[PDB]
Amino acid sequence: DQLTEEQIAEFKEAFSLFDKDGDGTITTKELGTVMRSLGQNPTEAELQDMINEVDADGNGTIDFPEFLTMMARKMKDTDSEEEIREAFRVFDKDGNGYISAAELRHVMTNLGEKLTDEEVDEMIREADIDGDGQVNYEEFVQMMTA
Amino acid sequence: DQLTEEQIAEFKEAFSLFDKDGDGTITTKELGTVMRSLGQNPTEAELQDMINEVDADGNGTIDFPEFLTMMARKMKDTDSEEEIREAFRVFDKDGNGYISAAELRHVMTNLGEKLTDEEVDEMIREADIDGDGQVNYEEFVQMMTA
Amino acid sequence: GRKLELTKAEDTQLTKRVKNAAANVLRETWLIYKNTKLVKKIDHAKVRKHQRKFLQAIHQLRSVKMEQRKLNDQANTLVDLAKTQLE
Amino acid sequence: GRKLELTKAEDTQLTKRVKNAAANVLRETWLIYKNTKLVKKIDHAKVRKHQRKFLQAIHQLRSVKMEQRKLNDQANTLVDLAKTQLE
Ligand SMILES: CCn1c(=O)[nH]c2ccccc21
Ligand SMILES: CCn1c(=O)[nH]c2ccccc21
Ligand SMILES: [Ca+2]
Ligand SMILES: [Ca+2]
Ligand SMILES: [Ca+2]
Ligand SMILES: [Ca+2]
Repeated sequence: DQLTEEQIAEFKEAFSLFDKDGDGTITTKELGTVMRSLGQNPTEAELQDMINEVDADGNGTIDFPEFLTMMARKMKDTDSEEEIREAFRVFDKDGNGYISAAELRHVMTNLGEKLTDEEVDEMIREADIDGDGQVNYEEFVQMMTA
Repeated sequence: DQLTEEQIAEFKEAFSLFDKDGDGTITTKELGTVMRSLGQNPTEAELQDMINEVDADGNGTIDFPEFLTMMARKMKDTDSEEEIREAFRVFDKDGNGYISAAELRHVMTNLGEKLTDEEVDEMIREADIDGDGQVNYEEFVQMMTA
Repeated sequence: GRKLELTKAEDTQLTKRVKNAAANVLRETWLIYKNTKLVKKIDHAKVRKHQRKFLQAIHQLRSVKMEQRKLNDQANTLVDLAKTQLE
Repeated sequence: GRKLELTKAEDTQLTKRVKNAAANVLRETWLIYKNTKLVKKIDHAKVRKHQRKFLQAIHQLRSVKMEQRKLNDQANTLVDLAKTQLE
């Protein structure tokens, strides 16, 4: 929980992601807007709880040192290999460890934000290690997180 | 997932816990009332999801065979030792594995539904194995779940 | 850079919910035990009543724990967003 | 009797949430990988953008998983209540 100088500056840029009206303070209302922009749906009480956790002086909003002081407690990261593998497993229809190149293109061009058929070409070129038209997604994810 | 005769009869009694107006059907509205009586607060969508899981014919409510058919899939139980230990740990102020007889009486006569000071006497008589005025709650819980 | 890594995981309203529910787990654990192991003559109406109260308390504590995990991941979402600026 | 034992643990709206979010985890995993390992010249604005989209997708899947666990325990509460009548 000790933060460098450069990280203090980058987190000032981060604060602007949250402080939508730039009035120097993050409110439950701004936090709701941000969380929903990230596809989550926190309740009023959850928003107040998130503020109350980093709200040192109890004035109902988060300022920059409450915001910074708080990042310091959570700088530790961890790899996402297993979570990413589980995302691929969603499309593993037969539960056999494989997704065909054809099914991958079909997923990536129809679901979520999507890739172009050409972006999919690049992804499959990397993913299909054996050139057998099949993606061993455990191996591909291990390659990307190495 | 195979149910006996006697268990089918006892689960008919169970159905009445849910079918508040005894009209033969459990609705989201009745399920809300029941869940709240148990100190939970499911949302509308959660109530509909709980119905939709056991709602074989898609008519929006649960009948007895949807209700029974469904119990069959979940008759397996498991011991609660660790969960019970964790409940005691809530009152282990110093995190030392012990709660004093005095602190136990204080908890049990003030928090939750409560015990009488006399019921607490019986509980402590069993809990304080060593007669040292201290409760090793891991040991006590192991004794009660043996 | 951080690449694909993310923040490593792991109130008063919830705090009150915890102490009341936990006390009730103790209450009903004790009363089930007494009524099933320390009596000459088991009274099943009594056991059923305390089994209902026991399960409600246990499931209240589970509910609090799940909400804590949800809150923790909501906060970790915000920390993750802030960390994108480290790139 | 069952004494202190309880039911052992472990939608379309949630199903859609899962497939869209999972596809986006794949999308952004790929695009972060490409932009950090398969380019001559890393564009950090690009990496930041896809890191934001990656974390949102990962946390959407966590949200679904948590809701599933919550729903499962709500159903297990009802099964536990019904099982009190077995006493
Ligand atoms: C510093 C990142 N963060 C939390 O951990 N909880 C928050 C609540 C409001 C704003 C940012 C938050
Ligand atoms: C048979 C117990 N039960 C569930 O498992 N889900 C339910 C939904 C409504 C009523 C009872 C339920
Ligand atoms: Ca503001
Ligand atoms: Ca504050
Ligand atoms: Ca009814
Ligand atoms: Ca039905």
